Amino acid sequence: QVLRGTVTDFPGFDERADAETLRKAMKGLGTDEESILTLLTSRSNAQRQEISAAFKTLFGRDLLDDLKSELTGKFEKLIVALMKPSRLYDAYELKHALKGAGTNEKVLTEIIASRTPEELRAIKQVYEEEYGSSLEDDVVGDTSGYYQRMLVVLLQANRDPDAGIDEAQVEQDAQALFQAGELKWGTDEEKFITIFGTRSVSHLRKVFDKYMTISGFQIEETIDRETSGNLEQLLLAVVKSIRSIPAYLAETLYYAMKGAGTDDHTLIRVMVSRSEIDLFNIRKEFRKNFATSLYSMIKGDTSGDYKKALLLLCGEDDC
Ligand SMILES: [Ca+2]
Ligand SMILES: [Ca+2]
Ligand SMILES: [Ca+2]
Ligand SMILES: [Ca+2]
Ligand SMILES: [Ca+2]
Ligand SMILES: [Ca+2]
Ligand SMILES: [Ca+2]
Ligand SMILES: [Ca+2]
Repeated sequence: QVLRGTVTDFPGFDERADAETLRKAMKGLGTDEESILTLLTSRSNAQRQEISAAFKTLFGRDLLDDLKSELTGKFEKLIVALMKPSRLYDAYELKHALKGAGTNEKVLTEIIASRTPEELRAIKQVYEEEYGSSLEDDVVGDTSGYYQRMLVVLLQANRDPDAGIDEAQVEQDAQALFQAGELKWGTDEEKFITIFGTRSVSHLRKVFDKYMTISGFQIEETIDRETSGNLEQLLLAVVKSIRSIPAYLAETLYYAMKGAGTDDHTLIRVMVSRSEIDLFNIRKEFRKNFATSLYSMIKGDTSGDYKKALLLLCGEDDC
């Protein structure tokens, strides 16, 4: 009855002993990667920040700098991601994704569609503090169309609270969405954006069900997951997140590994960002929906200490 992650506070935690263990693992010409990944994946993010502070006090060195030169490749990328303070991680990923014409719309869509209003408010505040501009202004400057407008509405974090069901508004909203999809999501965009973006979660779940009976198909089937523009991808992310954030993020992990290549950036981002929120539930949806465990997919597709660390973050195999 609760959302659970795969990383919890290490019991008996001693930040000074852990700092000593990490320094021992790097001091000298060699490296003890196993010690580094076992400790860091078994301490919570808050504990990692206390280790980093004890490390600087004990040794007069910067733990993150040492990790960056001591480790390489995807393993370094994963460890560095785990060290970023949780409160800063989403804001950082958004800022990194906003790069003019090379902007990574997949990341904007993933984070903004799946974070709660409480999470989005924290993100916007943190983002201004770190980067000196508003998240909205950067998003508007680097996106276009009704995709831009939908992100802006979602960024407003003004979604109705879960309240008494109104079957009259359900039917009206479902009809409005059916008509909007019949026009390929290219007409009266402001009207369906208000529905997807500001109605309550429980309300929209009923709307989607009413859409089924009205239309004969599920609302997702109006959008081709592979051959759709940015707005359509966002609507799909919002619909899926309304149904289940763990299921949306599980599907995101699934497509990150399926096919040729591995989208390691997405693999790292989802595992780390969700490790203390809902990664256990993500695993459950992953196994239920894709007939195989997240553990087995990571194991088959990745290598070395990066794989070892990802498997420890995953926590367990599922079947
Ligand atoms: Ca090792
Ligand atoms: Ca893009
Ligand atoms: Ca894109
Ligand atoms: Ca909150
Ligand atoms: Ca149009
Ligand atoms: Ca793969
Ligand atoms: Ca290796
Ligand atoms: Ca089993």
